[PDB]
Amino acid sequence: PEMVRGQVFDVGPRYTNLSYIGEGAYGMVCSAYDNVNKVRVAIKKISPFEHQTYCQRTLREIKILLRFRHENIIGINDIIRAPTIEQMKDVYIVQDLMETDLYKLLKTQHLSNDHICYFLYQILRGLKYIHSANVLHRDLKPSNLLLNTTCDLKICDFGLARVADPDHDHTGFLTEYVATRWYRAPEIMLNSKGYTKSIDIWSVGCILAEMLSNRPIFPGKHYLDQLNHILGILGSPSQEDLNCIINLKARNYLLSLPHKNKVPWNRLFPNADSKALDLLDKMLTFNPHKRIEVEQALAHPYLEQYYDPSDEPIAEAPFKFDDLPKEKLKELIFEETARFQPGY
Ligand SMILES: Fc1ccc(-c2n[nH]cc2-c2ccnc(NC3CCCCC3)c2)cc1
Repeated sequence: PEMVRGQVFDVGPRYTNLSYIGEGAYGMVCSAYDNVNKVRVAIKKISPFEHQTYCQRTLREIKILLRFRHENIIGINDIIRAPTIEQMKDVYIVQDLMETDLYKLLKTQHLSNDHICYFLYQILRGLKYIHSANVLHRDLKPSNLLLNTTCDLKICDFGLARVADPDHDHTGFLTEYVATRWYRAPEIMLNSKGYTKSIDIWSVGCILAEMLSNRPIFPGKHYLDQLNHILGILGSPSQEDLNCIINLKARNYLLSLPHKNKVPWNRLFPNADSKALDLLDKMLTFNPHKRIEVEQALAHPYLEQYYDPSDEPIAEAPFKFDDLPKEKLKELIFEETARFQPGY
């Protein structure tokens, strides 16, 4: 068994000549040579069986990625694990090797209007498929968008993904959230559990603003600082948008704030394409009921060069699935990864 940075990485005999890439969500990532397909691949090592929540995120992600099949969503090529549940301690996930992610790219590269337009198109095309399967990603951000050498973009990390549940979205003021703060919709800090499609559209709008200036638009440092960042640009919500917030604590918090006027998008982004700013405005709409949907965003004049609904596929059926013990979860992980074992 090959060793990498002091730890075991046994993916052989199919995968050889390992190179350390870094650390993933819950393990080590290496590039390797796939001796069957004769290409270099990405291999993530995961060890989640001692913790129930790590078991839940692993199972969730494996189930979703194995059912999804889309050019703008990372696929699983192979899964390596022991032949028995008793011998299984680690799981190796094999994926296409990508050149970079949008986070790394935005830290050192200025993006042309053509690249921003193409990247946005691919994000929304991938998001249309996810949403068609009644799934919410819930953690869209530049580090969850992978890019190959020809700028093909793939959405990754479905660890926090859920089946859409708009009837059970309501919650109290200051309800704790798990997703990355800078890309959280304003309703999450007010009265939403993030169970509706509109929360992903907000994250995509944040990503678009970031592609325009190479800086997060709302880099809140904490829960309510995040809201102050949003309202400092969008301005105070209207009476109509407040009336949609029934929870007294959330509504009265917004009422207690001094009036803030809107900062025009063309002043924040003077070099941006005017059509890109019109779409940005519609994605970064405070009211989630008025926020643009994924299919309307795809049909926006900014993406006219790419828009083709016949070439923007949807899922063949909606997706359907944590209060389950880790022993049952290890067993479910073992069963989900069975198709990749030799005798299949
Ligand atoms: F910096 C990292 C480290 C790990 C990942 C990662 N976590 N889980 C899967 C991958 C992954 C998948 C496909 N290709 C890559 N390769 C490159 C992406 C970042 C730049 C060099 C490696 C990583 C991404 C960025």
